Amino acid sequence: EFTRFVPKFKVLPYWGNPHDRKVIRRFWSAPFHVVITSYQL
Amino acid sequence: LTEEMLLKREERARKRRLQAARRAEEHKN
Repeated sequence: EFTRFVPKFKVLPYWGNPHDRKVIRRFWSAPFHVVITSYQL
Repeated sequence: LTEEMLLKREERARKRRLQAARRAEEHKN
């Protein structure tokens, strides 16, 4: 829905494997307009 | 003498961001 309404914003997913979330975690080392997350993480 | 150290600096400076961004573009779909 971030893509459908106004796609301009820099959106980060944050789900799945430790390796995949680690790859994204290092991006926020601003161009991170939202991160999409869940409470267990 | 520093140029051989500088060419190593610029190629790794692009390779760093390149691989991370390439993985980002493969990931998000």
